[PDB]
Amino acid sequence: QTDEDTGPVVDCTNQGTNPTRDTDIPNPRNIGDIDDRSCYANYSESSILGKFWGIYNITDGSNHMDAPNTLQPRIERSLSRSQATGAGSYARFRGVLRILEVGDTGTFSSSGSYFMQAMGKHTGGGGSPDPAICLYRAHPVYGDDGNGNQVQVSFDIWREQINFRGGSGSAGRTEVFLKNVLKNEQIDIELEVGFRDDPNNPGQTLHYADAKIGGEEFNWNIPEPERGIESGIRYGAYRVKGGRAQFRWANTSYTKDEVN
Ligand SMILES: C[C@@H]1O[C@@H](O)[C@H](O)[C@H](OS(=O)(=O)O)[C@H]1O[C@@H]1O[C@H](C(=O)O)[C@@H](O[C@@H]2O[C@@H](C)[C@H](O[C@@H]3OC(C(=O)O)=C[C@H](O)[C@H]3O)[C@@H](OS(=O)(=O)O)[C@H]2O)[C@H](O)[C@H]1O
Ligand SMILES: [Ca+2]
Repeated sequence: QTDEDTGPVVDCTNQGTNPTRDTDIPNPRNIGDIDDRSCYANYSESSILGKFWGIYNITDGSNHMDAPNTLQPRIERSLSRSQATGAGSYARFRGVLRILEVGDTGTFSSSGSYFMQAMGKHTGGGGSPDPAICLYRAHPVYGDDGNGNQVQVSFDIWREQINFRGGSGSAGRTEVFLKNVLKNEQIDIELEVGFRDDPNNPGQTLHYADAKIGGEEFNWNIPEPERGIESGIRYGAYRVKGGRAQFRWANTSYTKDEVN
């Protein structure tokens, strides 16, 4: 059984030209509020591999909601942010991911697509008014299909992370490789963003974004814990500067705790 889009890559389709960002189906199984900024597809679900999957498909140039030539297309769900900075504060997302395709431009720095991200505002200015903290970006790995064609067969997952609050661009962010996953392989995902007691320090605090991907932990401390005011997560599909991205999410859960 299959839920993969295989037709030509186009910018918009009727079935995906939603009138508002909050266009959703009745009773979605994925948790969180829909934020649909792509006219290629809408959120929908499929029943396969013994699970119910939310379907996040976006294509290059399909953002009919943001002002043109600004932000990339996306279909995401946003989760209530943890608006506290005490140790023990966290946002915790869990789910099962399938990757079927990501964007590709032929150059690493503009290739790949995000399936989740950690974000949170900070004091003191710097960057955009709703700044990213780090995003989890999947890049294509090609191989043969069995008939002499190069196609996406696996995906290198990298973390695009801030060097400093609100950082963007070559100077503002660094890319860290995490691990490879196979096309259509079911991957357990956990992402927890939060504040904890700093051991190397007293009564100071660390702001972290710790992921578990297919059983392996990738932990990371956010720069300048003291400037951050909240922890937030979004997931789905975001960024496709060439071609198409297709993410599948099953059994999503979200918890948070706010501790001062
Ligand atoms: C800032 C956004 O943050 C998140 O939301 C998300 O990761 C997003 O990624 S995205 O979905 O792929 O878009 C981030 O968006 C990128 O933000 C960059 C930014 O800092 O605003 C954008 O880069 C800026 O603009 C670039 C054009 C510039 O790159 C130089 O400029 C030109 C050009 O005008 O011809 C081309 C080349 O990009 C490069 O020569 C960036 O400069 S830098 O060299 O990287 O430091 C930067 O000014 C980026 O386009 C957004 O996608
Ligand atoms: Ca849509």
